Order: sequence, then structure tokens, then C-alpha cells
Amino acid sequence: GSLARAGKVRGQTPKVAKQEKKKKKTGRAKRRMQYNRRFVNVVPTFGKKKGPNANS
Amino acid sequence: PVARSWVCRKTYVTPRRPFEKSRLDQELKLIGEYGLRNKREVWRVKFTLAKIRKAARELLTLDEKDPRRLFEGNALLRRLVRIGVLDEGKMKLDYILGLKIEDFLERRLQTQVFKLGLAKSIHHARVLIRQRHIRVRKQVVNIPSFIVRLDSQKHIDFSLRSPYGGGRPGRVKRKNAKKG
Amino acid sequence: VRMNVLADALKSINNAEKRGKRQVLIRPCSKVIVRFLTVMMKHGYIGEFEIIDDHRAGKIVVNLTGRLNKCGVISPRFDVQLKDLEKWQNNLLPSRQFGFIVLTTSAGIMDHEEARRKHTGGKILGFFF
Amino acid sequence: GKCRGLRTARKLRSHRRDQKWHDKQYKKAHLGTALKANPFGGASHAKGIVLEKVGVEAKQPNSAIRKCVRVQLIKNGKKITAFVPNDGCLNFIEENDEVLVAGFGRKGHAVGDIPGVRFKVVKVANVSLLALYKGKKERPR
Amino acid sequence: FPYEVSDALQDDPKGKYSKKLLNKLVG
Amino acid sequence: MQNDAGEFVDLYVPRKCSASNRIIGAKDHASIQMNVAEVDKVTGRFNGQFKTYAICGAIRRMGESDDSILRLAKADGIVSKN
Amino acid sequence: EWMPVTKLGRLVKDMKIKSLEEIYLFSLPIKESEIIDFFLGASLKDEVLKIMPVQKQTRAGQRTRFKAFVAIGDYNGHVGLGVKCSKEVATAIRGAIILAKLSIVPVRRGYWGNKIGKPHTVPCKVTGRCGSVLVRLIPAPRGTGIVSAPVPKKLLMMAGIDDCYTSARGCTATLGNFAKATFDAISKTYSYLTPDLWKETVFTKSPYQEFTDHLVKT
RNA sequence: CUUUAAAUCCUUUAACGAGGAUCCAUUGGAGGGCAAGUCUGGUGCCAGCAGCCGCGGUAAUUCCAGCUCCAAUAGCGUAUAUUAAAGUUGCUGCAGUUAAAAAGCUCGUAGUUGGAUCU
Repeated sequence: GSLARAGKVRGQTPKVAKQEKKKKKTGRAKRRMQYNRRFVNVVPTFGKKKGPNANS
Repeated sequence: PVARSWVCRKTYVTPRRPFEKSRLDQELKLIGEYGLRNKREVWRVKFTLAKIRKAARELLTLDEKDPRRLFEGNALLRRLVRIGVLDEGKMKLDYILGLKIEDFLERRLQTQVFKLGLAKSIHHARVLIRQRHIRVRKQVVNIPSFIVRLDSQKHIDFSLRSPYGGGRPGRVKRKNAKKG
Repeated sequence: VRMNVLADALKSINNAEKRGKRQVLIRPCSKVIVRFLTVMMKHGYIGEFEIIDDHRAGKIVVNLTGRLNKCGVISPRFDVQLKDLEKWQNNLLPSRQFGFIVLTTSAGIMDHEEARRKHTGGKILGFFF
Repeated sequence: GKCRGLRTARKLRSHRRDQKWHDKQYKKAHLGTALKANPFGGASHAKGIVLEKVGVEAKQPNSAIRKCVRVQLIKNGKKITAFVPNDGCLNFIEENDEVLVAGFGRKGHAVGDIPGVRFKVVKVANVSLLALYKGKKERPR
Repeated sequence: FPYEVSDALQDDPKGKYSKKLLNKLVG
Repeated sequence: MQNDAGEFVDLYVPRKCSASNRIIGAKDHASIQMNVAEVDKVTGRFNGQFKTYAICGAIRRMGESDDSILRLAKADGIVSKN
Repeated sequence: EWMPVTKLGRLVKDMKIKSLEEIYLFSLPIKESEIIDFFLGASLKDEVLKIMPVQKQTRAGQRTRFKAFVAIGDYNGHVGLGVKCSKEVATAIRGAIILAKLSIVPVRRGYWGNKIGKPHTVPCKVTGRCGSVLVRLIPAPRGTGIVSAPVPKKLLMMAGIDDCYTSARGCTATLGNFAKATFDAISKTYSYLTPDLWKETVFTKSPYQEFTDHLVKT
């Protein structure tokens, strides 16, 4: 078929700049943060399905 | 030909199933509880315990009066007792199979520095050891994974040159005192 | 034709035990069959048996205490050394707590534990648990 | 049934040797016709000159124009069709230029929609396609 | 009980999201 | 069912068939435990004692429960000879 | 409240049957899940192994039913596996929990080598079969854990087995047949005659015989 | 200083050296397998993704992006060969009625395997 459309969608999408955000911790501190999130303090545990990236 | 030695060895094993929720949770619990940098530290201690269990199992297949079984089981049990992982009462090869990874994790220098009151938390313990504040007997030890032996446990002090253990305030305190 | 009369004997005992029968007829009899039966009986797996003496070859009536889970033969009779006995008894036995591997040995026909006691190997005849 | 005799080792070994040739993987590995027919000649990657750009129609359940290139390998001169993975990445490749090509991931087998294509372009003009796609590097003029 | 996942499953037993809902209900 | 110390560690001890000495499984609902009343020698009346025979479902399925129970009763003296 | 509909249910409700093992001793069918709630209800944990949409071709489209596989069991030597098909998923899960409770079997645990402490593994090599799926459990040393696929691992952990080796043959992608073969293998632990079980069986009075007076007078 | 022919490096002093401690951690992914969003915008069987099943034809959880998340982490992705997974080469340990498969049938040499029995 025709090769005219090659960077069609990638070129035609509106370019949105990455937002500025503070750096994430690394190494033992990042794992400490993960451990605290998963295990130490967890309120919404009442027998329902919750995911770490739930948008609802 | 070179005068070099190429005897090198990998100290851990990667799990067969990469994304297994139960194993991920167990490893993260160990990491957070013991202040570990990554999953490779858990896998390294797991590999150590696995090799010890394999040796104990292979010894338990020998005859109870086998000279090699006696000698090498006695040596292995002595080694496990020496680092505090095994109790002196349980000097049988069957008690090796009952050991856990946490048993070895307690004997790290980081865990002992936290548990002897030298640090406020396990992460404070790690950064204290990494910053040359901790010594065992008279040797300033800098490795968090340093496995403390039973007779080295009572000689973990706070280093004669560290600001916490004998003087010479640090960079920050000296600079601030100079400022005012 | 019929080779390994011990194989036929052990398979007949196995089938009779599965059928729940209290006695099994084994023919022909042989010295190896009798020694294997004695090994099985010293551990309480079969109970007393009788040799019907024909004038050609033996017959045996074995009383069957319902304890035999399985008696089998290993063909060919592989030669087994003491260091290789654990592998055989790990492949053939259901547990390390019970079950026996029978070996013919210069010291006689006997189970693997007694072969260990006499510090000797031999040729594997079969197993029972 | 199979032979169970103390002196059947020759028969067992010869039977295994003969019946291993009825295994597709073993015969392909040990026969030599596959290595002769392999355009890479057993290599993981290969360099070629982009002869032209082609568009391959995806197989019937799907509808798309997969942008590939006909390249000719330097090592032996064979003509290969190599997929250009990401989008707009065909704009980075120009005809008659050097290109580093790898397998498509299925050990000489077509992947997904693209029929009869078992190679993908990895580098063009000695700079990776991933660096060009992300803007890390640019085409050398 | 996650009636949301079960109801979305009964909406489309073979749907595009059927595998995800089936996996969600498992456990 | 024993450990090194000597304490019994099994959850329970299953019954065995009185005809085959095989274990009657906990889900063998075709197995029975017949109770056979015992009789005073002089009066011929139920004396309160009984003989218990557990038969697995496999034996009852093959039709051997009859002869097995008859043999068990004969061995116990409940059933006479000839 | 629970009003029993069977003799066994009444005997259990009236605190006349001491343990579930007295029911297991006589191989009595359990037809009321409230008995299992009475005996192990404080420790039973259930997991849904799979929801499986099955379809029946009808004149107008495909009728769709949902098959729930639920493994239940306290982690101390009892386990059950129940499968329920229903119009709705929640009903299937509830029915499968009930059926798993009704199918709970005792699990025999043994020692691999020396017998220090409590039993940890299967007493011997056992095999369960279900539709071309064969599951073999092998005793494993102390601290081995369960070397098994996730489904048999769930069933074996729920059965209180600590250490095990597992070998599976057949179409283990059939989760139902895999689960049923593992359940069958676990069940065969107490039906396997070992030399420690050779001692002559001393019969005790049946629940239907011991408490006949209670049943008649009620 | 030490090291070393001489050096470097490590170790050891000393001086300066951290608050976006900007002295900034990345590589892959987020439908399932398989950990992790049917959130927002764009595209509209196109561009592309996709090892496999599949996604894309105007509410795309799968493409292009933003945010968020998660996997390993000073490392991570890809291609290829190879090992386990493969009891899909099976000695242990596979199959041969209908899924691939027992020669049309006999004889027959080599090969393989061969009944009891002797303190």
C-alpha cells in the first residue's frame, strides 16, 4: 500500500510538555516508601478490591 | 598466561516467576522490616540459606556414623551457631531445615546496630554504618551486610573517631559553629 | 514364553491383593520366589505360606494379610552399589518411613536396610510396600 | 513395548539416535540445511543496504500497511525484507544506506500480522532507531 | 462482594474486558 | 502416627474393613458398620452385647459383603457350622 | 438460627458429636454445611480458584452460566473443593462455598525423615486423577515449602501441608480437573494403609447408635 | 603520606564540599498470560501496538501523548545460540483402536531375552 502516512498519528498529536515534579527517592528509601504504602498504614481495607492506580 | 585468578561466583538467584503477588509481598515485607536496598539482598540471603539447606540435606542422606557426615555436619552446625543463627541446644542437622531467612537477617550489622540502641531506625542504622560511625571491636566496619558473629555482638560500639563516639564534630556542626 | 517367574509371582500376589482375596496360588515356585516371600513375611506384609511339592516344580499358596499396597519386580536385575541405593529407594519407595527394596546379595536375598547393615550391594530383585 | 535387557544399550542408543531425527527442532539444528538457508548465516544481527521501502499489507483479520524495507545483506548479498518497528520510523530510513537488522523474535518465523517478514531494522546510519525515535540522536548528514 | 466486576462480566461474558473481569473475580 | 517423642499426631485413626484390612475412607458412603446382637447361651435372648463388622463399599459393590459377613460371624461363633 | 433436617445435623447441634473426626470415622455423608460451620467455622478460609463462563447453544443465541470453583479449608489439616454453576456469578460463588464446605475431607500429614515436632508433609507419595490430569504429591524435607503449580499450591496450603513436591501430567490448563486431581490426591492421604496403621481397628459406637435415645425422645 | 622500579588505584590525614540536599536513576511496562489505570486529550481497521490471544472501523483499559501506577535497579530492554520448562526423544519415563502411528501375512539368521533344580 501507500507509504505516505508514516508519522501520521505521532506527528498529528498535540505536543504536551512533561510537567515539573519533585524527584522520587531511590534505592532503600524508595523501597521504604513502598513498604509503608503497602503494609504499615492501610485504611480502605474493608473487604473490597482496591488497586494502587485505581482511577475510581 | 596470567598470575590472576578467575574464581568468581554469583551470590544470588533470580526467582523463576517474575510477577508473583505472594512472593513480591513477602520480599517487600523483608526489605521494609530490615531496611534492605533492593530485592537482590533478599535473594542473596535466600541463596545462602538454600545452599546451607542443600548441604544439610545431603549430609542427612549419609549414614549417621559416616565420618564425612559427622565431620561436615559438625562444621556446618558450628558455623551456624557461631553467627547466632542456630542455638547451641539444637546441634542436629535436622534443625538446619527448620531455619528461616529472617534468622540470617537478624545477624546483619544493620539489624544489630538498630537493635542495640545505637540507631533510631533500621534505615538510620544503615546510614550510620555507611558513614563510618560503627565499629566492631576496634575495626571500623562499613558494610551493612556484615554478619555479626556471636562473640562480636557485644563489641559493636560507636567508633572512636565518629562525632557520636569520641569527638571531632562533623563538617556541618563545625561550619555552623564557625558561622556563629 | 515365561521368563522371570519372580515377575509372575509378584504380579499374581499384586492382583490377588487388589481383588481382596485371602490366598493366592503361585506357580511355578523357585528359590528366589521363596526368599522374596520370606523377606516380605519377616516384615509382616503377607503372612505364612505353604509350598505344594509337585514332582516337577513347586507351587505356593500365600496367605494374604491385607497390608500389601504393592509388590513389584525390577527387570532387568540391575547391579546396585551401596552409594546408588538411595537413588533406587527414592525412585521406588513411597516414603522413607516404610517400604523395602529387595536385593540379591552375596550375603543372601534381603531388603535394602539390612543390605546397608551388612555394608553390601547386589542386584535389585524388586520392591514391596 | 520397549526392550528391557541388560545388554540392550546398543539398541536403545541407536533407536534414540534414529528417532531424534524425527524431532523438528533437533533435525533443523543438526541437519545444516537451515543454517545454509538462514540469511544471517547463524548470526544474531546483520548489516545491509536499504534497497527500497515497501509496504506490506497485514494479514486478513487486520488492516494496516506495515512499513518495511528491502535490504541486501553485506556479508552474503541476500535480499531481506526488514520491518521498521515504530511509527514514522520509516522517515528515518533513506534508500541506499546502511542498516543493522535483527531477527523478529521467533527464530526465523513471521511475527503477528506481517506475512513473510522475519527481520526488523535495529539501527540506521550507525545510530539506533530508538535514539532517533526519542530524539536522543539525529541522522548524520 | 464486588458486584461491579460480576455485573460487568454478566454484561459481556466474552467481551474485550472479559479476561480482566474474570481475573479480578479470582481470589 | 507416632513422632519421635511418642505422642500420637494423627487427626484420627480410620477404621479398616473387617474383610480386607483396607482403610475405609472418610467419604466411603457405601461402607457399613453392621451391629450383630449377641445372645445368652441358655435363654436365647439379646444380652446387650454385640459384634461389630465394618465392611467397605468396594466389598459391598462386588457382592462379597454377604460371604464376608458370614465368615466374620462364623469366626465369632455367632453362626454355627454346616 | 440453624434448624437441622438430618439425624447427623441434630446430633451435631445438640453438642452430642464431639468433633468432625467422629463423623469422618464412620464415613457419614455431610449434607448440611452448618455442621462444618459448627466445627471449623472459626478457621475456614475460602478462595475462588476460577470463574468459568460456560455456554449452551440455544435457538436464539448462547445461554451463559458461570461455574465457580472454590477451595476452602483451615490451614490445619482439613480442605474441601466445591464447584457450582449458576445463572449469576455471586450465586455460583455462594453455592460453591457451600459445596466446598460439604466436601471437606481430613488431610493426613507425615514426616519426610526424622519425626521431630508436628507433621509437615504428606505421609507418602500419593496420586490423584481427574480427566487426564494426574497430580502426584511427594514428601519433602522440612522447610522445603510447596514445589507446585499455583492451583495445587493453594489447595495444599489450605490443607495444612507445609512441604511438598508436586508432579503434574495432562491438561493442567483445565483448572477444574487440576483442582479435582489435587483434591483427590490430598484425600488419598488418609486412605493409604501404612505400617503404623496396621494395628487392629477397635470399633466404637456409632453416633446413630450412641445417641439413639436423644433422637427418639426428641 | 602511603603505595610502587617509578607511578596510578585502594587505604590513611588534612582543607573545602548537601535542602528543589538541581550532588535530579534509569530501562521496560500498565487487557490477559504477568505486577501495575475501562483516568484525560488525540487518532479513527489510519498511524501504529501486539513473542501468543488479540487491540485500532468516534466512550481505544492495548496505538500517539500527559498524569498516575509497578517490575528490576546502576542497571534494564532486544536479537540469536543453548539449558530447564520437554514425561513435546521418554533408561528413569511417552505414545501407536478412533487424535500422528502395528509391517498384508508367515518363516527366518545375527541381536535381545530365556522354566524348576545341586547345604
